[PDB]
Amino acid sequence: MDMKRRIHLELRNRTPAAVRELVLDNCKSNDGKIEGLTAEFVNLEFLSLINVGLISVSNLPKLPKLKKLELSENRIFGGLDMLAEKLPNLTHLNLSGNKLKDISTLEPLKKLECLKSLDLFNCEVTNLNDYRESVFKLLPQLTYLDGYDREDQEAPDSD
Amino acid sequence: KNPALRMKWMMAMKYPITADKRIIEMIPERNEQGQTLWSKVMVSPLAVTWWNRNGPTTSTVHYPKVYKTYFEKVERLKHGTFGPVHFRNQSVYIEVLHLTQGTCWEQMYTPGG
Amino acid sequence: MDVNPTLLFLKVPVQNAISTTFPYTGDPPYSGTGYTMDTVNRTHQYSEKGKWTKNTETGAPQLNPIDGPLPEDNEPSGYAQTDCVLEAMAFLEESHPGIFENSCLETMEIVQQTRVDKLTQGRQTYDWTLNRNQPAATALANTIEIFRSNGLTANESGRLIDFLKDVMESMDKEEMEITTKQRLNKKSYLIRALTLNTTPGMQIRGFVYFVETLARSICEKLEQSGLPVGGNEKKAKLANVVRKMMTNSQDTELSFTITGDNTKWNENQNPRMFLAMITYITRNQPEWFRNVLSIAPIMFSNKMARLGRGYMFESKSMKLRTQIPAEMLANIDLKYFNELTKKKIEKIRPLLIDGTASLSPGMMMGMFNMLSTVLGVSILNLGQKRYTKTTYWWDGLQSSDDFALIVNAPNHEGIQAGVDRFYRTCKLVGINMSKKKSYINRTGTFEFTSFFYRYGFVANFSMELPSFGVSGINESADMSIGVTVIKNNMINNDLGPATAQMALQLFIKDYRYTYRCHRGDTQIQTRRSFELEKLWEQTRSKAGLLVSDGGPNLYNIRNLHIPEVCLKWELMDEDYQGRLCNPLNPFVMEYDAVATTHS
Amino acid sequence: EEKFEITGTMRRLADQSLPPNFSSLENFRAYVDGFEPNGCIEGKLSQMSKEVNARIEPFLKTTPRPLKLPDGPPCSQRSKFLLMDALKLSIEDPSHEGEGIPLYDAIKCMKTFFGWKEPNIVKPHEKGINPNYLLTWKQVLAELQDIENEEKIPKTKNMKKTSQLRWALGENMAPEKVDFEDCKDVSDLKQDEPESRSLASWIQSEFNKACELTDSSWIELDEIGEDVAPIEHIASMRRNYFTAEVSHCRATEYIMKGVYINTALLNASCAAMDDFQLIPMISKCRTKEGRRKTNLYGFIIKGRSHLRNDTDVVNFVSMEFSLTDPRLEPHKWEKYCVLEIGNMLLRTAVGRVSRPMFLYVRTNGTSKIKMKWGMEMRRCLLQSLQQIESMIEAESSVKEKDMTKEFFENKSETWPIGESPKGVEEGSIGKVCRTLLAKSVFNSLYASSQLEGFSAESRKLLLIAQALRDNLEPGTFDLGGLYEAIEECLINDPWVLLNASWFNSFLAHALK
Repeated sequence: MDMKRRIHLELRNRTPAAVRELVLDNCKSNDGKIEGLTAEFVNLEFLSLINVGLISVSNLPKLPKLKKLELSENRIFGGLDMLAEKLPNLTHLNLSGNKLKDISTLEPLKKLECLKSLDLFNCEVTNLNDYRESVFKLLPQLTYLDGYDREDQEAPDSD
Repeated sequence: KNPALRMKWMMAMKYPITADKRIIEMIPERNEQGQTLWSKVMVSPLAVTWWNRNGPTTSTVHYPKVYKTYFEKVERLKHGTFGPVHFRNQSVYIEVLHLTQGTCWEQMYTPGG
Repeated sequence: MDVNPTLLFLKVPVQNAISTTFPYTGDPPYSGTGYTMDTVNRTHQYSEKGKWTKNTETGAPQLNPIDGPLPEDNEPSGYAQTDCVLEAMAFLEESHPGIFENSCLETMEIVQQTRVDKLTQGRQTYDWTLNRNQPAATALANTIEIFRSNGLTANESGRLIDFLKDVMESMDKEEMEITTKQRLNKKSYLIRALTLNTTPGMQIRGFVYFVETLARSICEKLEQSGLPVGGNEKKAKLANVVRKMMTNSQDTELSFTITGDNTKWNENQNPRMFLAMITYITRNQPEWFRNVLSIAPIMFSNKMARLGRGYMFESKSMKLRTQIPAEMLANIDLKYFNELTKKKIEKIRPLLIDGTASLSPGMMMGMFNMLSTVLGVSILNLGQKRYTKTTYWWDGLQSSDDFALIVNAPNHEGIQAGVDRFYRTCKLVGINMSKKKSYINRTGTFEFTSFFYRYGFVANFSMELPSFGVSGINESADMSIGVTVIKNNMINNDLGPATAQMALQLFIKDYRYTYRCHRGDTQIQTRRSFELEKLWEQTRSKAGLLVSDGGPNLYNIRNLHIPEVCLKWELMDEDYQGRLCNPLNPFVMEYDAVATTHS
Repeated sequence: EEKFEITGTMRRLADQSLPPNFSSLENFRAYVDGFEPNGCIEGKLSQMSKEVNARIEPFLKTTPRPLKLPDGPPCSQRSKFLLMDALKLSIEDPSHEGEGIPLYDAIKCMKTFFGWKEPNIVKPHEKGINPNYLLTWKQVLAELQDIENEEKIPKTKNMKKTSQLRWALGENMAPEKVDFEDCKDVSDLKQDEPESRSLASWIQSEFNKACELTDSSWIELDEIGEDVAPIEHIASMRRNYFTAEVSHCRATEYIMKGVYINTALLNASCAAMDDFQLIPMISKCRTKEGRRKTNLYGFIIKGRSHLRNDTDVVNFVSMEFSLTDPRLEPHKWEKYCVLEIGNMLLRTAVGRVSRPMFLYVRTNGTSKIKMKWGMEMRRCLLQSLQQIESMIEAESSVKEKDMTKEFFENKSETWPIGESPKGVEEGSIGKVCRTLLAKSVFNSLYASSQLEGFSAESRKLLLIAQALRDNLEPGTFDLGGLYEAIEECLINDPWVLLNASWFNSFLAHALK
């Protein structure tokens, strides 16, 4: 299901501002890039793109308040800095199953001051010694990496 | 053959220890919990603890004299005064060599007595 | 990060953290007839010049390299020169007056006082009766029994020399009878007595012991040799030699060092050459003493190699597997093998007779370790600036096939010339320096038999860690054997005290699990978990309790030599001391027998 | 005094050994008895060709080329059990320790996971019929249910010798031993160069996770008498620091898991020989708050095992739980067959996600030497300690003061262990203590003749580099031969190839 058609299908004719959560799991990305998602979704507080086949996030529009993002199971390899500027108020980001390979690719997220929970399961970056320590010391604002905190204590379920 | 593995396997089973026939009268067949201390003779190791726990006692001090050198070593170690270590560049002393001398350090030790 | 422990050397030198380059702590779990063929083929390839004979006894071709053509390239060569070997030994005696006379004097006192039982103090030895390897005691017993079956009984005198006389007589018998009833010809008995298996027979081992005893005295008298010594004492040699060379005042000479490995050391040492030096050492000596020693080289020069078991075949088409012995390899179609083994078979077929390859020219490993060290030390002696007649001179250490050389010359060209005159002299006596395992560096850093020397600090890593665990005798032995092994390696192998303490823990954690002596404080439940508990309750000085009875472990570095019982005596309960030993027990470097001495 | 005479059959032998110019032992003995040096060595040296020389090739920062690693398909896992992909079903319930029968602990562990789904094959073995790997897991589940149903735990289960378990256990018998005469005339009796394989990323990641701290205490070493000597105090300081920095390392988890598995295999094989016995894969660890625990990595089904000689091999089937999907690094899982066991809900950044739970099934073989070597893995802790102590003692001999405190009680010290895309990373003591332990444990697990032939030959190429870095003007008679000797060991071993790749990095950074 193409994004342009499926966004309309999910909307159920509801206006872009009237939707609080949009789920776009298991789609067919248009040339590996987002298409059909625009800034009209001002109130969108939950966006999901699981198993979308996305390879670039440089087409993402500007959304003011999107506390939850779900990009896991895509083919993103880099260019995360856009998330810092297009989503200044992003809090929970999931990036499991992507092709991130270097800690440097995670440097842009340092700009995001609202980030508190990051997950990188099945990412090759998690194969380095002191992976948790490196990620935390790179993003000091984080408190829940891969679902666990700095003291390896599972996060409460209220998040 | 691997004697260590054989000892493990043999201590796993019951009544591994061989014993004389005197044990018939010396050690009972059971204990408080009713565990076989021996069997017609083969002896379980649990009997060795019984003899040491509650068995024929004695008041002999002849061991300090049959083994004179070993108790002498114990006395010299117990009354020996140690000294500061010295890390440096590369008959009692023969035995305490494992203390006095090392690869790159010397332990100034006097056995006394 | 991507951890990379080899980068540790970027900060610490390589002689400080060299332990990281030794993989294993014990014998690894891995390891035929294909290797023996290659060994004999290489041995005969390194010496294929000038003479082939045919032994009149065994009818086996023999290759005599000694006094052969001089080498003209850098490949290994076994063409030792008899003149050069004798000259080197003569100079060795000249520089150490009375070295050979004294060694012979101290060996005639050991050939007349060596019980035949000394032949049982060894490892697996080939058995000439059963035609397969048996332990030393069993092989010696079988040989003595078969000798007694014939008219050979001098070994009953209880002297090894008399057993040697018996074997010499046995070599003459026209037919030798063995029952377990088959009788072997004269030739067959010689082939079975001059055979080395995959290890020499019981006949040879008698003389080789005497030859090694003579070589041991010479090695001990030689300062340069470092074979007989071991552990800390060897560490006093390396530095010592570096102290002889570097030390000087107002000196323009420069000194270089060579870490050395000898390539194909065993395959180029020739028993005919060892006879040439056992004949020089035993000069002006009683003719009976010279005869006993020469017999070992005489047999070794005519030795024969057994080609293990053989190759195993299998065919998937009809799914069948077979195993052809090595005896039939003489007459077997080459269609079944592959190209490489086919070439090996083609090259080895002429030599073999009776299913064994006649390996005359070379020497198998481990038989003349000490004597082979006298030759290398002789060559190292030839550099003294008195036998060199030139500005350069050298000195060093050697043990079997590993040597360390130091050359002091005014110039770099002087060093390069000093190295050449040692390499060539080594080539003259059949010693071949390995050019693919040696390197040169200024004095102050080198290696010798895994002892690494760096600016006066010698790290000893020749010997692996032992097995710290229950020996398996009984309760009062294991606790006196493991904590004795720890101490012994602390004094001998120089293992640091931190490892000794953690070795004493990985052992007591094994002595406490096999014997179920889990202590009274812990809640470990087992068959023996009941009695121990109450033995804990009715005692005041709980330190007195032996570890065998669930007591505390009181051993540390300081008291690893004291036996457990004598250690804990002063704090044992008299009510417990009495029960502990009580000579009328139903049960009874370990000693101090107590109730915990079962069988 | 005595009369030891050489007579016929020994005089005749003695007359054929001596050099090729004499015809009797007496003649040669007389010749040697009348020998005086006459400058023979000098004449022979003058006659010898000048091509026989040892030319010292200078060793400079430019000479050392990087080692040439092999080429071919990427290597694959060789360990008996999963190292970093292992998944643990834990109990966190003691039974006074030790006494607990392993199978009851396995039952309790399996009871703590709800989510089992019908097993499905994800990664076929590609060299054995993939069915009869699924059926083995189905059968093990069936017998686990049977044990649970019965009131009394048998305390030692014995799998039914069904068809699938027979094929999996390697009961596809090898050709029967026959007589060579019987098969004299047949198609062929060929008695095999090992395949060459290149590096893969996984072996470098597996060593990264073997250097990391866990949250459980895996090694509980016993007591030592009180310390009264200053040397005893220093030794206790070193040992306690190392143990504290190492007890939680994952290398210690590998040590304990291997020890337990090998002990169980050896006991079962020596006890129940005729039938197939189900041996749980269990390891006991104490958590961060002192509470015991019992972890079940998987199951081992032992095969028929009559072992007289050490080298006699027992074939078993190992089935380990895991969460690592096989489709990420398929070339690593070339010997395993992968089943999809269940679905486990784990905490993500956004809510909780259901992730598949896999089982890796492999038909492996092990002899008694590979069991005794494997029950001694606990001696890897006794080797890393000596490595650390040797470094401390060397750097303390360079000085004349105990450097134990300057090593451990100093937050400023940092050794170059690692390499990121920024420069050689440096970690404090404690990542060196756990890094040498990981190296020792991986040497034990991946022991091979290639490793033993690479460590010895690559140590010479290391001391030459050290001599160059100490300005001692190293020189090598034949450096091309040494490189060849090193490279003949790099064939297919995943561990040895990594150690070679580490060597290349050290040479580049050390000499530059």
